[PDB]
Amino acid sequence: DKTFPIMLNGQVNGYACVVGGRVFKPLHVEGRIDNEQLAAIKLKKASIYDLEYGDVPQCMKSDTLQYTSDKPPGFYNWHHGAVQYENNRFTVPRGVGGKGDSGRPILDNKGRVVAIVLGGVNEGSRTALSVVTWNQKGVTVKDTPEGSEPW
Amino acid sequence: DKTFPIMLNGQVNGYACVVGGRVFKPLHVEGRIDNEQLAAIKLKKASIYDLEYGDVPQCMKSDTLQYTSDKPPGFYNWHHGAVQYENNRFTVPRGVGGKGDSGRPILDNKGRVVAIVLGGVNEGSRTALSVVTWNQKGVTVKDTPEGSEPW
Amino acid sequence: DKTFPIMLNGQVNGYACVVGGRVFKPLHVEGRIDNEQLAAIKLKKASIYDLEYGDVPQCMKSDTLQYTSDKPPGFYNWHHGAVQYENNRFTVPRGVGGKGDSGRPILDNKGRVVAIVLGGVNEGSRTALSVVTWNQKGVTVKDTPEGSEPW
Amino acid sequence: DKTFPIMLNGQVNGYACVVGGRVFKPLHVEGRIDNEQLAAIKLKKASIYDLEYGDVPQCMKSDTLQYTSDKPPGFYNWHHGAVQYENNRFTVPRGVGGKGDSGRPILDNKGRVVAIVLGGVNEGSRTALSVVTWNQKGVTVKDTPEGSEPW
Amino acid sequence: TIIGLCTCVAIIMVSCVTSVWLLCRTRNLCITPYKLAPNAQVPILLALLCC
Repeated sequence: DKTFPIMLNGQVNGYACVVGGRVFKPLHVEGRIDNEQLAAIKLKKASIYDLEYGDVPQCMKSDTLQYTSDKPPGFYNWHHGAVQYENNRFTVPRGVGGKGDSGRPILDNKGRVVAIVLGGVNEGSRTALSVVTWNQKGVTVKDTPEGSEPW
Repeated sequence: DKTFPIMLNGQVNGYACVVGGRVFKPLHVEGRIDNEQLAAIKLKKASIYDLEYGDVPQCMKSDTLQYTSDKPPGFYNWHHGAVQYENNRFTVPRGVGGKGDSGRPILDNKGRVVAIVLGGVNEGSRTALSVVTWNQKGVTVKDTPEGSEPW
Repeated sequence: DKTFPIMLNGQVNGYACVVGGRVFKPLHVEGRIDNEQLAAIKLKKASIYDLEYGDVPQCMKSDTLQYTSDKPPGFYNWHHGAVQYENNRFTVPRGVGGKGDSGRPILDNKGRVVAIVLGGVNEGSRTALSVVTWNQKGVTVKDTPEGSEPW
Repeated sequence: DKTFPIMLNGQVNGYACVVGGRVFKPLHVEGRIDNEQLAAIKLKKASIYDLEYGDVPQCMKSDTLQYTSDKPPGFYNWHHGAVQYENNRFTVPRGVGGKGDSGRPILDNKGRVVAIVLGGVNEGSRTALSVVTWNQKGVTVKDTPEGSEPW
Repeated sequence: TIIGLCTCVAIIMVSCVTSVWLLCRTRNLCITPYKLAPNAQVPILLALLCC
């Protein structure tokens, strides 16, 4: 697999992912990654993005997720199914997301990572997601809706 | 699972049980509990009953064993088979139970735990069990027949 | 199991063999032994033989490979295929050996350990192996061709 | 019969055998031989080999087992079945024999006694036996694997 | 006077520590039988004498 759940007391409270040769885990998710090879690397803080990162082991650098900055309007998928990307917001039907789904990447129709979900806001019809994505210039940006809650 | 083995050097050195939201394991048994959720619990010592106790995580409380003190004479069930209760003593056929079986629970026909097996007496044809149970007032008591040895 | 692989970063980088009731592992192969009990025993160093050794656990004393000092001209086998012994030298077909095969014993037609492989040299026609074997006097003797690469 | 049980309180503590014209029994075996003709014999304490011995009465001279020092590697018979001897070691499968079996003789393919069992060591799937044997020159010696428990 | 006062303070400390240790151990031994039995009467008098 490519996504590695993060476990604190034997329970999953988040998910780590490997993108472009880097291991990304949410900063607010405390615990150890359910692995031995990826868990032995020291991780750097990225508090401006609520993320942590580290270098993938040499034997693991090839088995990593690809990402893209091109996010045309339409439907995207993730672990829990389809995700709608419109009006510059990632959103899922009410109740689809919830606490624990922190660090789960969102994938496009080509299997490329487009965003890392950190939280969300429940709107009238769909729940908006707080994610770390890349703008049209490929620069890492934290796109969060108003009143988002960490998951 | 209601019974969790305790491993010292990779071998099972006893079993830990969760009853009514509390976990018990033999005080004389060294090693870690083979459960991430239970291994993280800091237990208090109760030298009167040769056991350690503590509370369990919220996820386990919903499925803990039910305490009962109604112990009429007759046959009771336990991991290795049936248990005979006579003269206010728990006994089993010779060869049933030994080193490493300490901490196993004894239950009635209703699924309620009546005693915790910590040791026993090796007789010619039968064995007497050294167990922790409750009296007619529901107060914890330790029954150690003469010559009982911890398992 | 009598031959156990050695892992450093999660991948196998060699083998530790239980021969004669004793552990034989190369010194240049760093990492823990696959078996937890073989990794828990303190081992001694024999730099003149490029191998590390120690007494096996009680249960492993009988479940061990027997060894023989008699290696007449003929064919032998290992996990990479057949091994040919000629001119007192262990030669394998071109390309058969390689990195990670160190520590694997060469077995005779009776399943007895004849030599432990440590490295080899590609001669352009066949590959000569660096092995640890026993001479006509039954004394441990290292035999390595000049320029052999530790595997 | 050439083997006689030794009983202290009615339970079998060991066995005695007549080999070469002498009655043999271990020092650690307590009790009396069922045959009064042998029990009345004053036995010499050969603490060097943990054996008591005496002269066979003329009335019992016919009940004597032949012995030999020619013990090549192979399988030997005794009261519990076959016995495997290799590398100057006597071995039986685990669970074959135990306390009370000391003093039993081991016979070759010709019915000649080659060893007397004193105890053994459980080595995984096999149990090694402590035996009194004659070396290649026919001299009585005691073979004791480390940690052997007298039977 | 210095020796007397120091001896008195040492005696007071040792005695108070021993008294509190014995009383706390008494509470632990008295209450432990009921902690391992959540469904117990736990008479009110128990909370007054052992606590």
